[PDB]
Amino acid sequence: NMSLENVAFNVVNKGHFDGQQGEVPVSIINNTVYTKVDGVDVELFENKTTLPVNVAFELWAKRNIKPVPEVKILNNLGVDIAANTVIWDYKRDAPAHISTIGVCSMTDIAKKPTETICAPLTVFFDGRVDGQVDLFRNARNGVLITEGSVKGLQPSVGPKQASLNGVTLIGEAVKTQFNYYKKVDGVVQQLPETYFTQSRNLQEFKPRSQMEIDFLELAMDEFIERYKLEGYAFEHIVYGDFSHSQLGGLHLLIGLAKRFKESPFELEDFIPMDSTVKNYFITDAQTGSSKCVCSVIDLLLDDFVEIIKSQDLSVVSKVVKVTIDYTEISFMLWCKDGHVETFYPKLQ
Amino acid sequence: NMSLENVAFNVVNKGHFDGQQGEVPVSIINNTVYTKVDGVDVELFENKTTLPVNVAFELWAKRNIKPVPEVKILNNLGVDIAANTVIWDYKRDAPAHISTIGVCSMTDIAKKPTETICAPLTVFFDGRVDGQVDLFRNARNGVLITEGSVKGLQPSVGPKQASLNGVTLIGEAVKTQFNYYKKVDGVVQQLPETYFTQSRNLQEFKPRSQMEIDFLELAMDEFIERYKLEGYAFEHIVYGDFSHSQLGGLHLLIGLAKRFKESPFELEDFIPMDSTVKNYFITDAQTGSSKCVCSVIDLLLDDFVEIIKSQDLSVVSKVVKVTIDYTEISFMLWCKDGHVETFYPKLQ
Amino acid sequence: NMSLENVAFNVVNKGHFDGQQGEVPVSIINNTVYTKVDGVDVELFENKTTLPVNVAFELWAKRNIKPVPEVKILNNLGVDIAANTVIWDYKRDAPAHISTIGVCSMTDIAKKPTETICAPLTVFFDGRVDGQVDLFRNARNGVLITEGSVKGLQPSVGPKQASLNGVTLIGEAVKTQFNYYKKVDGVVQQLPETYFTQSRNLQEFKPRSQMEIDFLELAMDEFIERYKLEGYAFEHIVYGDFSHSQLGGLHLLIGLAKRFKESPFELEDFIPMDSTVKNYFITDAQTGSSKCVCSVIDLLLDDFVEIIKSQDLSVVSKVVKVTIDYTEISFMLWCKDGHVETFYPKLQ
Amino acid sequence: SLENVAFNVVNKGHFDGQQGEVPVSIINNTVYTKVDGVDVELFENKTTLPVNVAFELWAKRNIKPVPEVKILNNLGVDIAANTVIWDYKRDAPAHISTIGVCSMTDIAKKPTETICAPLTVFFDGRVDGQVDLFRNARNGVLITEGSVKGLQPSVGPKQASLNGVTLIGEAVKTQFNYYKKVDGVVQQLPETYFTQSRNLQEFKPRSQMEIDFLELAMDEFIERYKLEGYAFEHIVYGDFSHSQLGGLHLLIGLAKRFKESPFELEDFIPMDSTVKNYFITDAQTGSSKCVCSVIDLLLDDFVEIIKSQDLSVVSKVVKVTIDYTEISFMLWCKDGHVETFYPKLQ
Amino acid sequence: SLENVAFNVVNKGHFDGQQGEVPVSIINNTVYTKVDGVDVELFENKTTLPVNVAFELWAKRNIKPVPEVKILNNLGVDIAANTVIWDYKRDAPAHISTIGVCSMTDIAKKPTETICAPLTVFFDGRVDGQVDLFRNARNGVLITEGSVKGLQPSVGPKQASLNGVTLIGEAVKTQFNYYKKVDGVVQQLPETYFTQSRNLQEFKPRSQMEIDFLELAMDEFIERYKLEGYAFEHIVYGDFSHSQLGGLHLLIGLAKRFKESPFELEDFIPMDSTVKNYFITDAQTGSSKCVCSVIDLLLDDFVEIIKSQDLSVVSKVVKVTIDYTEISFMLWCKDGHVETFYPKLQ
Repeated sequence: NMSLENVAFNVVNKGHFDGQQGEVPVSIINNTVYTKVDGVDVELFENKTTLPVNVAFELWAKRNIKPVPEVKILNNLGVDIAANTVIWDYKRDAPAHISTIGVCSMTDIAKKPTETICAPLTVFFDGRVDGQVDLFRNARNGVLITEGSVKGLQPSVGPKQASLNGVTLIGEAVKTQFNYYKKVDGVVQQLPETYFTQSRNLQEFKPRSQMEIDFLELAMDEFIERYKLEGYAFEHIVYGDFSHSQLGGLHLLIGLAKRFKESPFELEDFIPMDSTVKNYFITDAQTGSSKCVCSVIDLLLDDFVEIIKSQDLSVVSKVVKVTIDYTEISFMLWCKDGHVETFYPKLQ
Repeated sequence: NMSLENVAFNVVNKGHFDGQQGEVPVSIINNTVYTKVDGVDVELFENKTTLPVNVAFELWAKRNIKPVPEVKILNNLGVDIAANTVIWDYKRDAPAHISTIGVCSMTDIAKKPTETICAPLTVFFDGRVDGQVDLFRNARNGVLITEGSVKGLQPSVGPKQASLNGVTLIGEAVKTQFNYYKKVDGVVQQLPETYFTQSRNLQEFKPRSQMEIDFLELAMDEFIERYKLEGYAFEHIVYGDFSHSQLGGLHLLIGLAKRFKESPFELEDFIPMDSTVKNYFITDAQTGSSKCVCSVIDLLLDDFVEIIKSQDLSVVSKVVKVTIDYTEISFMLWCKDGHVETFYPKLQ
Repeated sequence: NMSLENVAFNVVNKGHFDGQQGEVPVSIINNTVYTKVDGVDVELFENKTTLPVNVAFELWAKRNIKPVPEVKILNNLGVDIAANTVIWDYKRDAPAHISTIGVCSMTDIAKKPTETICAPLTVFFDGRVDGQVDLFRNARNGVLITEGSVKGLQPSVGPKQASLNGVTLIGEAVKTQFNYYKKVDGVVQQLPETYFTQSRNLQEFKPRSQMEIDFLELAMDEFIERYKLEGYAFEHIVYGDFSHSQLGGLHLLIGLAKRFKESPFELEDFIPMDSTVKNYFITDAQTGSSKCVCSVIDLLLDDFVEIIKSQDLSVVSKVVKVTIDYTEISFMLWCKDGHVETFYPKLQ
Repeated sequence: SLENVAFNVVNKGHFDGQQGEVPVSIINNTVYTKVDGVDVELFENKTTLPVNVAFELWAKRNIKPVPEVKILNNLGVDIAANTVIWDYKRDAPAHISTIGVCSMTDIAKKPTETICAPLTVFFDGRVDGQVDLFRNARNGVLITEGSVKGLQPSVGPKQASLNGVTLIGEAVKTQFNYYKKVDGVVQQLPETYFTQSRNLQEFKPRSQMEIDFLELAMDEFIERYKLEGYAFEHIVYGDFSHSQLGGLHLLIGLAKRFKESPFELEDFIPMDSTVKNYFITDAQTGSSKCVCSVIDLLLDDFVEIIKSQDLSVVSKVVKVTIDYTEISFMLWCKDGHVETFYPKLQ
Repeated sequence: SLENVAFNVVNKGHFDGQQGEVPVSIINNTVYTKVDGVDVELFENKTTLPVNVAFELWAKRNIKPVPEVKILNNLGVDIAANTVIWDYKRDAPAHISTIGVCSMTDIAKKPTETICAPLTVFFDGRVDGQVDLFRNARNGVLITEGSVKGLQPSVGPKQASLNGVTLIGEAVKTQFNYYKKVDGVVQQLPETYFTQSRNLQEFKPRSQMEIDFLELAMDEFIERYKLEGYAFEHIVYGDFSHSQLGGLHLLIGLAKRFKESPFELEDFIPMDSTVKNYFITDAQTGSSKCVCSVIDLLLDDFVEIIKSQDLSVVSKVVKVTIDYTEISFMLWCKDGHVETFYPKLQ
């Protein structure tokens, strides 16, 4: 249904689909959509997805252009589909969900989230859309986000940052912190206490606490002495060991950011997707130290200190469970003689 | 005609087509041209155009490697085809024109611009090529560029910058400023007074006037006080307003360049092509302010001041026509109580 | 043989092929390999080679993840194939060799380098692999690298740098300097005296000698006066001449690096491959000077001075042979009145 | 694995669960394998699925007599239980998802999982345990060779599809009993006709009436079977005298014309359906028609259908249950005689 | 050049060494050229090679009667000397590399180069100088129309492939002498049978026995040629009475059944080979079989083969030299009579 030429018209004139009338000439060659501008063809969209080119073009045009939760948050909450919108996964350059509800005729399994097939699925609801809060109250399974209080529902304060057109940010002119609600089989769930990843990047890293400021500005020996971190293997775990062929430690993003400022290195994101834990194939250019799988997580340094200082160090090795981004993340804790040897996360 | 293997030989040995004899083995897989170098295949060209891979490879090899006018200039003058050359559009990674004249057997509609089919078309002529000035005198419709005076023809001084192998620059070892001539139906046209875009880029921005130097170095309140810009909404139009979810103003490239130095942001070039006005989907990373369609133009700040100060501000809204790059650009001027509210261009 | 799904399992869980048991769902669309992660497909590998997508995916997964000689070194030594490993050419994003030995059922011409078909081929042997040194002693034609002495074989000290996962580096936590051995028709060859290219890059250039430090920090006139280089055309050859439309000289990478720090320019690598000499289509953005084929080599400045000062300057033009990276590189030497006019390499 | 699937295809003609591996190359939408140094094509992907996925599904297709896709479609079948029904009309799987067949297309390992409740799962009573799975399924369709205790059966058509070959089994059984459940409730399947599923070239009659139609002429056939006033020639034999081709809606009529004068049929919707639409062009006269609905009913059944109609109305929609689905016919009458009577596109 | 190759195809039907150029467009895996402003398809790449490469090889294919690919395969031929043998069964070159043919696929310009020593190069004695190149080759295969001085010949089959057409030449010579060298030593080619290379539809008998098989009935044919106890009907004619199709392993038997009742054959390994395997489904009865090995031997030769067997063993593997390769047959016997006797997949 709808129109391919009408979708391209909206993209050309409005930057995205805005429900406007009009058509433009369109050519589809390989996995690329073109339109003719004064006799010559101009590329509008390159299909990087597993869907037909014309279908993925329509879903990307109809993506949500407002601050939406990051895909890793939606995945950890078990979101299967969105209600009358499309969450675009910029990490994968693809839709975050397979099917849609009242968006595209090819991908629509339904037009309204109240249809029968939507009941077993966990539908994502947006409180900023009028009526979707009540649609969440009638839905069997679903997740809801709001900017304020919901009557008769205890909220869960989500992370400070959100994704706007692929840009993860803490909004100042727009609000990016949401209240989270979840229902399973009609039962409003009580979401657990959780840490949140900071979703920062290695090059444009910015500290968000005084402890992180001291980590980047001060030397390691004096930073450990100031915050009293003797015996926790912070040198190994955070800053990493580059003295051997096998790179030791380096599992906190703030550690990678500090090293990258001083010495560049290569990171192969062999599982390119949005996930709470990221695995990388790292190769240090200065020393040559490397490691095939290096689990990295972007926790606030103050939060990581709280986690490492709240563990029992009497066992040589065990699995530690930490609730991060509403999901249970497994950490491997290695100790000897009462002090920490290493402490790294694992990917699912 | 000609030879695919001979074209690849010239590219390998001369960096482009130089009319040399010789052949090399060639493989064509998908939209990519390969050649064998000591037993293994090396990629020579990736077809990003709407033409067959072997044809686009030949046209790119036969591109003009001398300073040529930017495609937006040729488009605004209504150029349909070039005479015995290929203008490569690096913005689109494709030929600037559909057909050719005496270049490629597949794309040739003629071998000489004096053929019958060339008369209704606007053929681009290069005065630096011997004989093409006189070919322009006999052509019905055409555009001519020269480095010096043409006998019996009043010239139009074009922009200072030109495109050399995709690099827009003001030449110092080579000349990039041309004289422009246009004929329509055998009648030598008189080209109008026009401003010229500066064709600069956001990251490598360089000021070309003392006013632009003061804009980047001084604060906004003192820059407006120095050049006496009270009531023209220069804060809104040039520097932009990031206090709300909808990004306000920011339509001059020099404004984007100043902000990018201080705070990064995202620009989605959803119509990737060379045009006098560029539309972008912008998202500010620091504040979260955004706008789907933000028309941006790269005018010299002194020229923009002359335009904004030469308008009647008695009407709340009207369309203002400004001749830029030999084309009529429509601006929307918003005023209230005798002062400027906003003033932004529109794209065609 | 083996399993596509098992190869993808190793990549997901181990970052590369590690010989582990397990399978994951795999989709192959166009030239791209995908796997399903919680209902959605994630791209694992984009085939940029001339081989079938599933085959190239297996070879890239089974690439050698240890410091290996650069492909240009292996090519100059005439290496045709590797013994029970895959050397990945990151310059071409493709295998360095067409066939394999005991790696992939589709590309295997043999399982052991002692098979009959391996005798005429020059097989690369790794002394760090147990038993491959003796396999080199029994092989007819082959090349061997070791970290230490080989009994009854005089070694050739190779370059200081090696390629680790595509990163060329001088290892500090790992050893990157090897001893080289070559046999032709069962006869252990005596490798000649050779210079070695530094394999540095233009942006992250780092000086490796006091002379190179003085070149970057001091002005040209005083650098030539300090090291007494009058009459060798070092200004032309190294720093380049940008005063004319044809760019003069600039054939040493250290010269390009110094200019790029001060003024950016464009380099078109029209033969993207690993070779001792690299040809580029250069365009200077500041001046507009350009050249279609500009041979560039990355020699230590001290070594280049030794070469230019060890030539006879009585002839206007001649071909000079220099042994670099174990291969004979042809240089063109131009002189007049006893002084050097220019001196540039040529590509094969 | 991909190499194991290709092994079974080479050695067993299909996936047979045997262990083994062969080298595989995937280029374009085609699967190749090396036989003495050269590549041999094993499968050309004509589906909308990835090449390796569709290859695995085609290898795991059901090689036993299965109901024709038009039957499963008319019954609302959405998925199959631990098997793949291959749509040879489309060179593609008859269903999007699978149950315990392929890791890429599986929505579940077993049909009793909660994700399979709102879907109408197809069950094969010839496989052990599938009858009981049909009893525990919320929505489903079941075929059996014999009776199921307590269930009121519905006798299916005589023919079935075997490796894309529609046939009435003689060394095998092709007629099944049909059962359907909706929202956990067994539904009474309606009394229906069945299409004969014959083809143009190899058309063969299946009744003395169909033998008389082919051997005799219309004027004698209309008199012997008393078909005056029903426009049987226009509807079945067709009219080629004008620019627009008139009538011709029974496949037996197309077969009679084809042996005499050839014509072209463009199956512009290439799929298995009870009513097929074609763009027909007669090579001898030039008469044509863009949309010509054709159905392969036994001529005796069509005679029974047309004669039970009320010929006192100029036009009315006649709903006939064929292949378990309601087929709408357009009936035009005038002065007590039939003008035309044709089916409509489903 | 690419444009020169396309010139020869248009003007000469193949590459003929003529000079000239025509404009060429390469899209998908297809080669096009402009004829009066519009593109005409010249070649659709069905191979695993790049489109421009496979096009050049197909244009330079050998247009003379050449041995069938199954013959060259059974002799271990790896490459051809200054020619291209086109495998029409696969729509692809019969060999991966070339010698002095195409710059992209050439491993050498001349077969006497050192890289060609371990490979079995195919030599054509009809080309000047190739016989002497065979003498100097370490591994090779040679065909000639006459005798070569000093070499013990091996008479090849009567038929050959001409532009993909297998025929017994009448205006041309299709029977050659064969020679083989291994490690520089001439090898004695074994005494062998030859397949007839006939097809299903255009099947024609080549002996009075094959004429009697088609005209007469089995009971009379078995008596006239004294084939009692050899299960000749089960093996040749086949059994359609059960779910699994029984026997049917001689192509002449398939031809007899096909003219009576049609059946479907899925060539799931589409290549030229002495023994072909098919997934067969009979349209009338429904009897089928996933892997049915078929071979096109002269019926007189098969009678000679089956009668020389020892019928006192329940099961044993019988190796028969056919098309210069050892074909393994499965022989099942009981109580002195043959149960079945079928070839196996190569």
